[PDB]
Amino acid sequence: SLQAPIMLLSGHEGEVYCCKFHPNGSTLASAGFDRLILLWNVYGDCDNYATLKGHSGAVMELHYNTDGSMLFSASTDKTVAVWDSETGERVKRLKGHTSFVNSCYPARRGPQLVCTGSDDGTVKLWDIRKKAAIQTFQNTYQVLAVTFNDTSDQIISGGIDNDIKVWDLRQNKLTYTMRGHADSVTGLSLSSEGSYLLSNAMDNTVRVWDVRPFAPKERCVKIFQGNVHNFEKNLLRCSWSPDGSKIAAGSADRFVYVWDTTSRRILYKLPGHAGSINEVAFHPDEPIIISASSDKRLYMGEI
Amino acid sequence: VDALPYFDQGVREAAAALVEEETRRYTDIMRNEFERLAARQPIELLSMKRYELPAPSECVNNSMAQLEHQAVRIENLELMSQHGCNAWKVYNENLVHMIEHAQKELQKLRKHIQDLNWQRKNMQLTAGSKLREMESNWVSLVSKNYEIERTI
Amino acid sequence: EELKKHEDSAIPRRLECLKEDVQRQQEREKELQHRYADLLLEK
Amino acid sequence: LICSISNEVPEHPCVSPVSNHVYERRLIEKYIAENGTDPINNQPLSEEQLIDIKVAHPIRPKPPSATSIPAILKALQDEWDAVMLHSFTLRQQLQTTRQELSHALYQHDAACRVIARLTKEVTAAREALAT
Amino acid sequence: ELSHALYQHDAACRVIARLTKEVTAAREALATL
Repeated sequence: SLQAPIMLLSGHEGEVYCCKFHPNGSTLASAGFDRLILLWNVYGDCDNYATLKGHSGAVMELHYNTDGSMLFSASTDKTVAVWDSETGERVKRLKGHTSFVNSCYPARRGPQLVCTGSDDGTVKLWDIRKKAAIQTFQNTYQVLAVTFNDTSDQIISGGIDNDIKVWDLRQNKLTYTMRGHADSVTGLSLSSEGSYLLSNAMDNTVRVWDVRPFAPKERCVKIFQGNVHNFEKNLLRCSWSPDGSKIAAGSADRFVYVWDTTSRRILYKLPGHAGSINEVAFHPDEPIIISASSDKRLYMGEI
Repeated sequence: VDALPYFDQGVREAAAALVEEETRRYTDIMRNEFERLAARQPIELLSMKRYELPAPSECVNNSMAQLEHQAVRIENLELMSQHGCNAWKVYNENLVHMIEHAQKELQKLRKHIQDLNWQRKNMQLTAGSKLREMESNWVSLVSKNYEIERTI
Repeated sequence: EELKKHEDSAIPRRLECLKEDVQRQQEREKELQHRYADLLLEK
Repeated sequence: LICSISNEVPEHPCVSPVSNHVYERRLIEKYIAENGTDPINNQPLSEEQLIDIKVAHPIRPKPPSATSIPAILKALQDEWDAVMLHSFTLRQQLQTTRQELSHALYQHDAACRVIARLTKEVTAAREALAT
Repeated sequence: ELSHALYQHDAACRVIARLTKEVTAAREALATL
């Protein structure tokens, strides 16, 4: 455990859309509407050391690699930024989209790949060494959330067409459609094993989908209720615990939602945010939670 | 060795027979001599059955012994009533102080053991869940390994 | 006192066995998928 | 309130300083001369190590039918009967306990071998279903 | 020693009752498969 439980963090200036724990679990990156990326400590006194500029838009999605070396930022000026975890330089800026980049995700354990989705209907693949798009998938509609499998062979994509679509990289065809959400899917998260994938959607139902070679063909595994979406139409993100045992989801009624993955029971409904919440995230070693909301502030819950 | 009592809510006579079948497979002086002989033989040594009966018309001595005995009793009896009266209830109070001390220890022992039992109970429910987690995962592989082979 | 100690023994070892028993089951699950995944490569 | 040797209600209780336990002086004095150690804890203890505890002459009233005659004949007879038949019966209780313990252990072992034999049996039967 | 044994005996006896029923479940499962 670190310091005293709470550790409220301020310094941000507008809405905070995203936040990620470092793969060792010793520092933190937060981002939002501020057109700024902040790198803060998780231990000691949790004080700022690095501020990262280099955007002309809202920094929508934030991620890491599995090493804690490369920092990937998806911004709302049709570009993606690639940085180093230390020393703070613009290493690789990649511009291919004709509209707003809603989400990005790095393919882990493979060769370096990033997949992004944008409002023009495009889902694009990106090799960091090539300065060019690798494959481009016109769905037809706006795409909000995009992630890989562990095998770096599929694109799992959520849009506003109420249907999670899985693209195969080798066939370049629409492999899977997952029906079961009644409104637009705003956030996807693939588990640490690759077995399960967590989804938020605007119909206020949090869904768990098993991504396996062998399927029951009706993949409606687990259903969570209580999550609130409203008129603000925010992009709501979900996250897995390191052991896959706990599930966090952002909500628009200012309550931090954490479910138990086996009993489908609300473990934690932590208050303390004036504004609607954007992303709740688990520390990779210890049960510590960074929660990021539109009230410009961050919270460190210690379980 | 391990058998969870609190957790296992779902055979003792059966298991006793199987444990039974594995078991079918596998300073005092003279005082002690007369005391052990008296208990073994089941015979108490005879006392002076003389004073009570006697007979009117050697008896000059027996008479004088009676007189003295009576005097002793009467002096002793008189002290005892008054002595007895003074103590007739002073010793009864001591017995109540002696009794209550035992039942305080009955409680002190009762409290420790209960705590221990509670601890054990709590401890079980922990693992019985973990065993339930293991069995669910066991059954998942069992059918998963099949459904992989069926398709191949 | 001793009974409690016995129960303690009883706990530590039951789980660790099932834990390792679970780890092996996960491996068979972890491979059987890959052969199914390689059905799409031949297509 | 009682003695921790005979099961008496002591007339001159004395406490040992190595293990806080009250004994009647005669019975603890006898144990130290037999073998100089505390009977309960088996710790080194001597006669000078003991500490007498005031009892202010423990209440024992003399019965209404108290004379030299019953005190010589009937009362003293009952006391050496009650000492004799108790310790003989107490010597009978020791051996029984010992035997019981022995047989308990014996029976217990046989069950351990069944469990060990069935622990190899069950998990391999479950493993075969997995295979 | 008598008390600790008899308790631990019937405790160890319940290990068998559990073990026997699981062993039994492995048989019909594999047999029917």
